[PDB]
Order: sequence, then C-alpha cells, then structure tokens
Amino acid sequence: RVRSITLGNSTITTQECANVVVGYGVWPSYLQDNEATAEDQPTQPDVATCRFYTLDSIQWQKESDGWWWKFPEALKNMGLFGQNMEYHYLGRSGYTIHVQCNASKFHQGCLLVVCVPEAEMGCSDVEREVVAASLSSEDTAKSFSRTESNGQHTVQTVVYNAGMGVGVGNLTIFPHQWINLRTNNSATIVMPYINSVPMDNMFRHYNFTLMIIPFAKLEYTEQASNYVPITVTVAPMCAEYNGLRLASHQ
Amino acid sequence: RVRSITLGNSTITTQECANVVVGYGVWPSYLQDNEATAEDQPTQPDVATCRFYTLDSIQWQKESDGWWWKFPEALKNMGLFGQNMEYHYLGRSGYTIHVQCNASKFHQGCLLVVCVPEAEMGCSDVEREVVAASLSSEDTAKSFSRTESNGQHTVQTVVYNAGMGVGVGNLTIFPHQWINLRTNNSATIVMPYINSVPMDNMFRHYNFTLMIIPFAKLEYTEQASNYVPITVTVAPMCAEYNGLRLASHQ
Amino acid sequence: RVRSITLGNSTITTQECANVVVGYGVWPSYLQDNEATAEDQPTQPDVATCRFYTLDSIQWQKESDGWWWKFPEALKNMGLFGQNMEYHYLGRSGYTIHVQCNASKFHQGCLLVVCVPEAEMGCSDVEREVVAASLSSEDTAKSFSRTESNGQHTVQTVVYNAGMGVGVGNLTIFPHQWINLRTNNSATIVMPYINSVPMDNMFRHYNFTLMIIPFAKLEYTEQASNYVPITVTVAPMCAEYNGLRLASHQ
Amino acid sequence: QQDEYTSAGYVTCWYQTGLIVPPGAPPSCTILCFASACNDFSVRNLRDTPFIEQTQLLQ
Amino acid sequence: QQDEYTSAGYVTCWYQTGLIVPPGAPPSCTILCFASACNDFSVRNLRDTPFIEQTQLLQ
Repeated sequence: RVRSITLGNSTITTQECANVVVGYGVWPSYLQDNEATAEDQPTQPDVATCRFYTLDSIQWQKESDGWWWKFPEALKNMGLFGQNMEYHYLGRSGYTIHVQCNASKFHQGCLLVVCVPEAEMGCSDVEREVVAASLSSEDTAKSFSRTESNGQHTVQTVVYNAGMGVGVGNLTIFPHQWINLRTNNSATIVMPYINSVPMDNMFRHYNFTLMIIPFAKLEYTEQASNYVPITVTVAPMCAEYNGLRLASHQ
Repeated sequence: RVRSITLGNSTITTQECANVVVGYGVWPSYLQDNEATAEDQPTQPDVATCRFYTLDSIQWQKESDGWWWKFPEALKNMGLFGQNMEYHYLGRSGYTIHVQCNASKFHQGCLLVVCVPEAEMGCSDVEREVVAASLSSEDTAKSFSRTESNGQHTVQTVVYNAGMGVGVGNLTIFPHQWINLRTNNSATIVMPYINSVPMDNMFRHYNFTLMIIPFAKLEYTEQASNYVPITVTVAPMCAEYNGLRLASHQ
Repeated sequence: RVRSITLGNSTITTQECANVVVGYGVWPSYLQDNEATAEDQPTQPDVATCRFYTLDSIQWQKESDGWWWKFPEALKNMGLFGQNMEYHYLGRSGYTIHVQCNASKFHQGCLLVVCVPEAEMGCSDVEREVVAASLSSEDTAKSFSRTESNGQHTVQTVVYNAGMGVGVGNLTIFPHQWINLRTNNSATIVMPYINSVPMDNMFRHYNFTLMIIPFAKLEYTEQASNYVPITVTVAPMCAEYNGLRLASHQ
Repeated sequence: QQDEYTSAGYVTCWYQTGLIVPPGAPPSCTILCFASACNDFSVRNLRDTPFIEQTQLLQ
Repeated sequence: QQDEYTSAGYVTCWYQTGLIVPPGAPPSCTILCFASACNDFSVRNLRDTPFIEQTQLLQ
C-alpha cells in the first residue's frame, strides 16, 4: 500500500495506491506504420529517457493564486531529455505528470490540476503581442495573479480567466484531477501526444500547459507551518525522434 | 462504507456502517387480524409518510445538561405526518430515531440517547400539576437543568433525576445507545409501537420520550469551535390509522 | 484487533496486533536431559509464576536521556517470582518484556529498546570499582545522563557510550525494537535464557539489561501534555529452579 | 430563454448542527458546487447564443 | 584505507516541498539513517584495525 516505483536505474518515488487519469482515454504509445509522413525511422531512446524528473517544490501559501508550466519546455535542462531536445529535429512524447502535496490533517484547501492542450495565451496589453520570456520559464513555475496585470509584452495573468479568456471553472473540460486536502493527497495525469502533425519540433511548439489553481484557499491556525509544498514529477512516455544533427543552440 | 439512504422521493441522508438498536427486540410491523378491536380497516398511508424528518440541530455546549422530545408530538408540524395526526382519530406507528454528532478528533464527551416508553414526568412544585405547555414544545427540545427548577406548573427539570424521580444512570434499562466522541459518532434506535391498546389517539397520549443526556461533559481547547451540533432524524415506520374526519384543531 | 491477553488468574493486558522480536531466534523452553549438570530435578513452578508484572511508569520528558533496568533484579519484590529468588539456589528463566507508550498524534519522538546480555558497566572514576547500589535499583529505572558523571563509586552514565564504552548506535546488534511515535506505539521482545552455565544463582548475576534510549527527542507544542508515559511489562517464561532452602536474606 | 417564475424548483441548504472543530483546526470552511447533465438530456431548435453581442466583422 | 577522491559516489538530499504541519504539531523534525551490508558483500586480506593505537601491554 506504500508501493515504490522505480523507473530507470536512477529514480525512486514512494506513493500509495490512488486514482489516475488517463488522457483523453488513450495510453501513450509508439508510432505505427500508417501514421507518419517522415522519410526515416524513429530510433526511440527508450533505454535512457524514461525516468522521473522531480522539479523544484512550490510553496502553496495562503495568498497564492496559481501556477503554470508549459511543456515540453519544462524539461529543457532536465538531463538527457533536454539533450534530445537539442540534438534532434522532430519529437513526440507522452508524459505522466504526478502531483502531490504534503499537508497535515489540520490544513485545508483544494487544488485543480489541469493539462490544457494548446493553451495559447493572450497578452496583458491589447493591440500587442507576448514574448517567449513571459510565456514560461525553463524549469520554474509562472504565477497567476489575483489582480490585473498591466505590462506591455506580458501575459494577462489574472486568475479567473486562466490566461485564455475563459471561465476558470470550465477548465474541468480538459484532463484534470482535484487535490482536496481533506481526502485526497496526490494527483496523477497521463497525457498522450496531441498534435495535428505526427511529429513537431519541440522548441517552437508548446504541446500542453499544466495548470495548478487553488479554488478553496489554504487555511491553517497559528501552530501550523504556513505553506504546503506541492511537488510535481514528470516522467516522459514513449519518446521518439528524427533528424540527428548538432545542437542549435548550442 | 459511506452508503446513502433514500426514503421516499424527497429524502437523502448520508451515513457510514455502524450499529443499530432494535427496540425491545422486535421490528415495527403492521397490525394483523387477531390484534385489533376497531370496527374498520386501517388503510395505512405507506405511499406518502415514510421519509426522514430531520429536526433542527441543537448545540452541545460545555455547560449543557440534556434535552428531551416527547413523541409523537415531535412531528406535529412535520409535513404530511402532522396532517395525519389532524385528519384521523386513532394512530399507530414505530419510529427509527437516528442521532448523530459532528465533532472533531480534538473534542471529547459522551452522550446517552434513551427512548423511554411512558415517561410520565413530575412537577416542580409538589401538591400541584403540570401543564401541557411545559411537557414538550412541538418541534424544539426541552432542556434539563443542573440546579433545581422552582416554578408553579413546570417540570422538575433537574438532570440527575431525569424528570421521573429515578437515578439517571439507570435509564440504561430502556432502549439506548452511547455516543462516545472518541470512538462513536452516531446512534440509531428503532422503536416499535408500545401501548396497552392497539391504537391510541395521538394528541393526548405521549408514546415515548427521546432523552439525550451528556454524562461526560464536552471539553475542547481554545482553537476549537465551542459546540458540537447534534442532529436528530426521525423516520416513521408502518404508520396506520382509523377514523377519517376533519381536523380538530384546525 | 484489540485482543486481550490473560496470563494466570490475576492479569489482563490489552494490546493490538503488532510485531514481536524473538530473542536470538529461539523461543524460551524447558531444560532437557542432555543440558544440565545438577544432581536433582528442576520442579518448575509453572502453576504460579507466569503472569504480567507491570512496573511503574516512567515519564519521557523533553530533556530525558535514557533508562536501564538490570534483570532478574528488576523483579526482586514483584510477588511470587521474588519469593522464588529468595527460597532457591539456582534459577533459569526467559522473559517477554513488553514496552508501550501512550502518546497522541501531535507528539513526536523515537525510542530504542535493547536487551543487552551481560551488560557489564564501567565506573565513573577510573582506577576504581562500582558498587551494587549504583548498578540498579530493585524496581525503578536508572537514568542515563547527557553530561559526564563524576562520582567515586558510580557508573559512567553518559548516554552516547551506553555505560559500556561503545557507540550507542551499535546497540542495534542485540535484540531490539524501535518505538517511533509516528507509526509504532509498542515494542515486545522475547528474551531466552543466555548464560555459559545451565543454571545460575540469581542474586549475584545480572542476566541482561533492558535499555530504553530516545534517539529523536520528544517534541510537542504548548497545548500538549509535556510527557509520554512508557509502561514496561515483564512476563517470565519457563522458569525452573533447584536447591530448596530458607531465604537469605531474609 | 423564457422565465416561468415559480415553475423551476429551488435547491436550498440549511445548517443542521454547525461546524465542530478541535483546537488547531480552522473554524470557517468552503463548499464548491459542480453541475452537469445526465444521460436523458436532449436539446432542440438551434439558434444564436445570447452572450455574443458583437455584430460587425473583426477589423 | 585508500582515498580515491571522486571515485566513491555521493548521497545527498534536497528539500522538495518543505514540511507542512497543522496547528498543534511541532514544525521541526528529525531523520535517522541506518547503514548495513547486503548479501553480495565480501572482505579479504585481514590486518589490524586503525582505531586501536595502544601498543604496550596493559600494566
């Protein structure tokens, strides 16, 4: 009931037996023959890239609004998977995002953990455009805001419109999980590869966005540690590439 | 293990799997042929009266002494069962009193939940008699007292004599349950119809009394909510009547 | 799951279902024919000595260091087993030390419960020797110390050298159990009879020592009771003697 | 799009006991509601949404 | 007894989230480590322990 998961000869994650969300209903898989357009063979690096990339922990405070990571840029420096994003041209990968919190029984709160395919985001200034430096950092989260952002080339990071101009309660349409600290502790979503082409270049394109939004805010009394660490762990699935060359950049 | 109970097309109560007390050992049932004296047929209203009548919640504070409801006057205004007490002459019904509390694990206390058949009560002044307005309210509880009551036509509401002139620890003789907040949370007693006649007029006669007495008083520290809500839910069983007429009164 | 243990027609101890440590791998047993050297028969008092001798409770405070009892002197006044230590000459017995604590879920700490065979102890003054009054009391514990003891005929009661001149983390070599208040609550060790002779006189010889050392110290907040009671319960096993005579002393 | 008053139904919620917490737990709390359809659901007579008021083309 | 630097391996530990406690629990805590061998363990070429420096007999 405290079963350990070992993925590759480097990683150990301890986890109890809970519920998973599998994509839009499909497991990630390898490309078959009547699915691709490229003129070569994939040569998937199964022997080295399937492991757990535990990112840094964020602190769910009382006054926090939400965080998002864009993928696959979220593993740009994470080990050999970041090297394959350099020394290739096309790529195709599913992921198994596992999100878990360490709260006591005297904490309360609720999170919504969404995976949004093609989460294109609007800018904080109309009649203007975003830059790539405001969409995502390479490994750290990007914070939503309670109030209105007002920059020139930034993102409209207000929390109830989710950066996309929609209702934040309707993000339940995409693959999601609720971390309710009363009963739930963890959340694990298995995203497949969703695109309109069989393989895309994973520098320009953002395949999906992992959003973690607190709907019921965190409350605690005065004895308690005044944050709950949220730890995200991403494991790539069935990664395969094409176009061996040098790194650009660098 | 969190099984829901639906009784009629109006009621939902959520409850875990716990212990019940069944009467004096019998389940409530319908009247057979060699049990009645009336000159007609019962015509039981099974299709409309079997549902859950959740009364208002009382607040178990630190300095509370006990509460009692007299039955069947406790459902005098509760819906269609109160209408059948108006537009009939005789009646006969069992009940399934379900009592439950919402306390934390940092609260402590103990309740005794008794169903006392024919709990005739003495007056606070000797050489005097009670009134009907001091025996019971129609839907709200009547409080026991720590000290001595001293009115003219009231009830001797001292707590250790239980209003009947007995020892309060000996009320365990009647159908009962202990709500001990350390281990137990709920209590459910299934009372049959007990009388010396097969059917009585349910305006003058009080069939039984449901008493809830705290034996170990409620303690809590300063963080805690300074009460525990006790919610009583009464569901009538196998109700059958005789003597269709107008309402008196009114 | 709350199974009761009755041993003799005097004793009741309540305990849940947990883990035991059985000696060096053997259960205590009675002496066979090719194991003894004495010229007589044992005549074991099975009918009267097998019961639970629950000693007084010690208070695990925040600043406590450790406690030890020497055996079989720890049951010198405890009932009929103390009488058999008087009115006999040789003795041979195994024990079932059961150690348990009563902490809340808001306490934290860790104990190591060792049974050390032949725990000979050094003195607090070099070029000097211990007395018997400083090795053990008859029924109460002897405390380890954080700092250096400095007496003339006392024991070197510093805690990290365990009174024997060794590393305190290496006492895990002997039969042991960890009481970790997060997960564990109790500890039960079944010691056999270990000696180089089949039977020894149980006044001069100390067969083993039961040490209870806190490795992670006790922490609690300000609401909490500022100690955890540790209750030790010793039950002798397969006790057999030789040499019926008078008591000396007395 | 029509408003038949007193012809739809009301879903209310009432306190029964309160909210009992031990020392250390926060006294106030939060409920969230989630609405959906069922298997017997159907629609008819498609039209334009009342929400979008813009009429002229974008630029 | 030899020190091949950067030829042994390192076991480090990093904070991921922190340590979240309710009101009433102590905020700071304690870890204990336990090391042993495995079933494939072996030794060779017995000698004297470096720890004991005394040489002359006792008294």
